[PDB]
Amino acid sequence: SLLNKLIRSNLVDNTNQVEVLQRDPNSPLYSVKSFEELRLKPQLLQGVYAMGFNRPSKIQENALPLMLAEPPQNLIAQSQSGTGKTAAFVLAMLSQVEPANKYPQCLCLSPTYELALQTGKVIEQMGKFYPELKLAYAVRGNKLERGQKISEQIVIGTPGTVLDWCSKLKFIDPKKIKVFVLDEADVMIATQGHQDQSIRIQRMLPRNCQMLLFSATFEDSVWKFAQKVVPDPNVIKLKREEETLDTIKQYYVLCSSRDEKFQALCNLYGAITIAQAMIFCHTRKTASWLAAELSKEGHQVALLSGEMMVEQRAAVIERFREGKEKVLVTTNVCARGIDVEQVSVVINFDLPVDKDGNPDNETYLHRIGRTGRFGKRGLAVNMVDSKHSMNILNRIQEHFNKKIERLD
RNA sequence: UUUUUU
Ligand SMILES: Nc1ncnc2c1ncn2[C@@H]1O[C@H](COP(=O)(O)OP(=O)(O)NP(=O)(O)O)[C@@H](O)[C@H]1O
Ligand SMILES: [Mg+2]
Repeated sequence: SLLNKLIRSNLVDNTNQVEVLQRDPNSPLYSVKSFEELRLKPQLLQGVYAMGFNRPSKIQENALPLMLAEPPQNLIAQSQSGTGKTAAFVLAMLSQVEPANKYPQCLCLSPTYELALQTGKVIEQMGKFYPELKLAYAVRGNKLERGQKISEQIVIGTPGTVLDWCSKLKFIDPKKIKVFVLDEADVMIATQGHQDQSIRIQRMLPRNCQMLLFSATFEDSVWKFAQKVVPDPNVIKLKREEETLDTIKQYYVLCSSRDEKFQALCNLYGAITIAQAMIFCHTRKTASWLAAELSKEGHQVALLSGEMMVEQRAAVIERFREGKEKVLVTTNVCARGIDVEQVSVVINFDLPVDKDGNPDNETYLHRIGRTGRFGKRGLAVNMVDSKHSMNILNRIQEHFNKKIERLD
């Protein structure tokens, strides 16, 4: 019985909430034209409606004409958290595949295991009205009898495994790729992200390959780099005022230590478990420590980090997906792209700093973006442990120019 | 520091 128990206020939100948003010009879900006015193929329109999609979001309306335009043109595009970019590029991929040809024509790169899995599902479900459309997972969990070529028309994978499939394993002839999609593009091409493997895969593609880059964020230099690595691109860039959702409200709690952050969250756990929530940490060790501390305080809790094996990672993410786990202590491995409808609270138990210790503005926006997705109303609570930490948050605040409330 | 290949 407290203010943050007003998660329950969002537990059962309004009758035509999303529809009203898709009629507001100031909404990034805004729709001035129907799906049939985008002139998608019939099987791809059936796939769309089959998912319960009613109206295209801003990014979908604007990107698909640019991506389906003939002859093909590359695209570097930005749209906010939970605005439907996956459906945007999946429709792009499916729209250029010729199912008769039993080899990889369309390749998609995600930064992490779980995002590949998640996106793979959307691809299968979106193209389901092509009986012969098949999807191959170039992900860590997977191993095929060596010496073969995969006969699936669409590959989704993570940078390393795809690189091996396209090189020493010879599973995919990369020269036959028509559409190349980099999801969460900005981290896929940034030096501290997957630049090396990403570019080394790109180099293996044919000259006539359409290239599509999507993300909610494009750091200043990354935007300039993407322009030089992607030939002749159409560009969708946001103004920075547009980058934060009105639908995700941002808080912070002031503390003096890690023990004090543990106690706060302890007191708030009853509220967090009403629906579902995510807690981010700066490192794997703190993730694991937090998990053991919550668990020893008697709270059921889920852990997910990169040191876990894929079997365990796949296990947890599915359990969380089904609401069998209600809280997931995690690292930046889940900062991006993950889409779980019920996650109504995101907690930065550690504030997102970069390698050097600088405020990670991009990661912050992706992290808080795991709540309040496609029109749902969400909540992001920041745990501040020091004065230095308070500064990090204040610099983020005026990066985005979006003030963050204090919580008692 | 977080990810990312057999
Ligand atoms: N036109 C639509 N109508 C209703 N729901 C949609 C529509 N388009 C997409 N969605 C759903 O809303 C969610 C959109 O998030 P998704 O597209 O997965 O991530 P994203 O928009 O790329 N943002 P990010 O968090 O930066 O990856 C998904 O669960 C989609 O199934
Ligand atoms: Mg996405």
